[PDB]
Amino acid sequence: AKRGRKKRDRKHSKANHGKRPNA
Amino acid sequence: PTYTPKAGDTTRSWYVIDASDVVLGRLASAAATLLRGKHKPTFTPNVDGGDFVIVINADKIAVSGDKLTKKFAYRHSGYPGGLRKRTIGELLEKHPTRVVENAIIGMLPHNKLGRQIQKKLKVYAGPDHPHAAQQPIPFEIKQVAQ
Amino acid sequence: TYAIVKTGGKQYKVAAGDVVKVEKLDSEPGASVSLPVALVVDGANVTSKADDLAKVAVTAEVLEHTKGPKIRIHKFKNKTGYHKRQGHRQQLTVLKVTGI
Amino acid sequence: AVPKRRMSRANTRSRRAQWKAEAPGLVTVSVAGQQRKVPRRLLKAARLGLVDLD
Amino acid sequence: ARVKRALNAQKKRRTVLKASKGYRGQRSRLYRKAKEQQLHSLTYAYRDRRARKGEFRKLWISRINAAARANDITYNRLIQGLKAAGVEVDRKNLAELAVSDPAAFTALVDVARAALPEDVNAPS
RNA sequence: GGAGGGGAGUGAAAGAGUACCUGAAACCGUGCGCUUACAAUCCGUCAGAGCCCUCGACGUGUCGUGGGGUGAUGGCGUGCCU
RNA sequence: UCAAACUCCGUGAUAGCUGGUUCUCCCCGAAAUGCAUUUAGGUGCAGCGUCGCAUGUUUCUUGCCGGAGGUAGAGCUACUGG
RNA sequence: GGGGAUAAGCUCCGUGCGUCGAGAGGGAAACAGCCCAGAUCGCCGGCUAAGGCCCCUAAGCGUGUGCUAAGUGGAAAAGGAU
RNA sequence: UUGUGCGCCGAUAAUGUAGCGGGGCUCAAGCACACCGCCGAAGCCGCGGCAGCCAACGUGUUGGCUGGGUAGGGGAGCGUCCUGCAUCCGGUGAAGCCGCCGAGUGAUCGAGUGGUGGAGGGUGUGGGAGUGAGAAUGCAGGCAUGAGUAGCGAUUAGGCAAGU
Repeated sequence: AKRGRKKRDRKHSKANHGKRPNA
Repeated sequence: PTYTPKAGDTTRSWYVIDASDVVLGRLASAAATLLRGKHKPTFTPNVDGGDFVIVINADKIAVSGDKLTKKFAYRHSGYPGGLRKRTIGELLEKHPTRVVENAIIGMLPHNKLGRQIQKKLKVYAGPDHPHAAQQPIPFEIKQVAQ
Repeated sequence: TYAIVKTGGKQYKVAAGDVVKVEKLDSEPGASVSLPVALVVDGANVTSKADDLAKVAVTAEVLEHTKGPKIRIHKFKNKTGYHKRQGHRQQLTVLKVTGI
Repeated sequence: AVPKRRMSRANTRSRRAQWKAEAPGLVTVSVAGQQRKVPRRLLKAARLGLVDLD
Repeated sequence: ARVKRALNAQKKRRTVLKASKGYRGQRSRLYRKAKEQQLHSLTYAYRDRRARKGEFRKLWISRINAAARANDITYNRLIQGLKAAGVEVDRKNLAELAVSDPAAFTALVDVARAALPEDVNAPS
């Protein structure tokens, strides 16, 4: 829950440009 | 090659700052700059060569927002349920020096050199200090245009 | 009293007698060589403009050609089987500033 | 139980240096005109002629 | 025909264990443990050879900037000014000046002050 | 007490003594120099203070196109193989 | 030690299985897809690699001309169904 | 795009699309596949990308005009509200 | 009443703040739009050394392009032993071992010198290999950590004087 969401929301940073691996 | 300060090289100075309604962050950044030594051209990170700092009227520090009473300093003994917290107002009315200290200590390296720097930080809740026989230089926090 | 020489795609602060190591120039041990300049200082004032700086040039004497320190390389990556050994000494040419 | 690692040189020699010995605190005795050194525990028994002095 | 292997191994053992006099423990006595650390060591040396450039340059910049700010100019505008003025001195040597002779550095500061644009935040 | 050893000897050599050609490493210790008891360390590497040894040009001690041992402190850094 | 002892021999049994396989540099450099398979964790051929010879730009890229498509979309008194 | 609940760091196909595999270095707080960029060796040389310039962390408590009062920034729905 | 830009509540889990990376920040160090500079990588450039493919020329010079790399293919080499052949050193001290000073792009090298030690070795060209070990819950011998720790083998029980 928390852990997956924080992963999938850290991806919306600026140095990643909206995407990360394994979400 | 490049210059590296030897032993008989350092020249010290005792600066003194007013905390008369200065902003805590400005004050603390300035003190960190001075202590670490980013204002002299002899700077080297392996050496401590900054300047002693004396803070006064530290009970006059005034912050923004609701940080006086919505902000919570924390600690932890290490025991279970030994997390205990305090506001900033309670902590001023208990002992004001600690607020400004910890604020600055978080603006320094937390290494051996940082511990050896904190020695060079003196803070006093009132306007006074016993360190007049060094004739402390008043520092006025300024911003350089460009 | 001093000056700042350009060479080797690099810069070096100098004055007469100050021995220096640089890249491999093309001359014999004992010969002389001139060089361009970026800055010059006569006491307190400065020469900082390109026309004066081209009009000034520093002269140096080649003491000896030389070899720098031995440099070991063992490139390596894990779970792979990739080692790669290699070595290096860089050729040098010691200069001695005669005058300016 | 059983250890898990090969406990180092530093730690090993360090603790090993606690297994030491102290010397008894010695004291003179005038054993029949001449002198010998003996603990204080046995002083009277030496002066009375029981301690085997070699 | 039978070839004992002693010499042909002793050679590299001697090499490595000569090159690990200063290491601390089984990294200083034993071939199978010092070999590994030699891998890591030479590698870290390589990496540091590539990066001490940035280290020193960082240092030089901190010195320059503090010197300038005590003469009341920022680093960025100093370098804008010297670029404009075509001055050639590099940062190693600006730092050396800052240490030894602050007067000359103040003169260069003044040159840049003179040669900067008037309205630095202009749209040009 | 004896084992064992120190002198005196033999011998070209006893760093050939019947545990004996040479006599490595692990390993076990004794001395000499540096360092280490407010500190979080895949144990190293890059910069480097300080001290000690050394070669050389000089001068009553002194920097150097030096070199070597230790190395406070800072940055970087997630063992080897399958 | 017994759902068929022990020893020698056949015998260095055999394993689509696990592990292991030692000095250096130089150049180029993948694949994890297809059909079959008592077959799916293996293998054969094709695929992608390199080496040598042969054929010399035939490959690739961009522009312009020529060609079939029934995808998105939209449409339905233009068919089948709601 | 299918299966699934139009869920899965799920599973199965496409793609002169990519990277990892076999690919280091910088940024992402740490982080094989994300963004930048494809490492012949050296230099105590310079300019840049992505990203970022209060201190820790090198670089701007930068300029100008407006919004924010929520520590929003620095997780979130249906819906509610001068 | 419409559409907008930031905002409020809804909001809510278990070792310890803990959904800015931290201090701290609205006297923005936060969001937006324009502007100015700068830092920043093993990228590009700059000075140098090596190398592969091609090309031009002259009796091997230069230049352009190139040089991450696992499975893997190809090419060129060091080292060890025994030997055919020719020569060199060796009880006026070889090897082997411990070294110091130095070298090579690397495997490695010292016909460069010291200590120990006591009889075989080196060189160039060819030949042939039991030809290079860090891992196989690998074999043989030796030695460590655990450790100067656990134990010292019953439920009968030893003692004092004298003795050599």
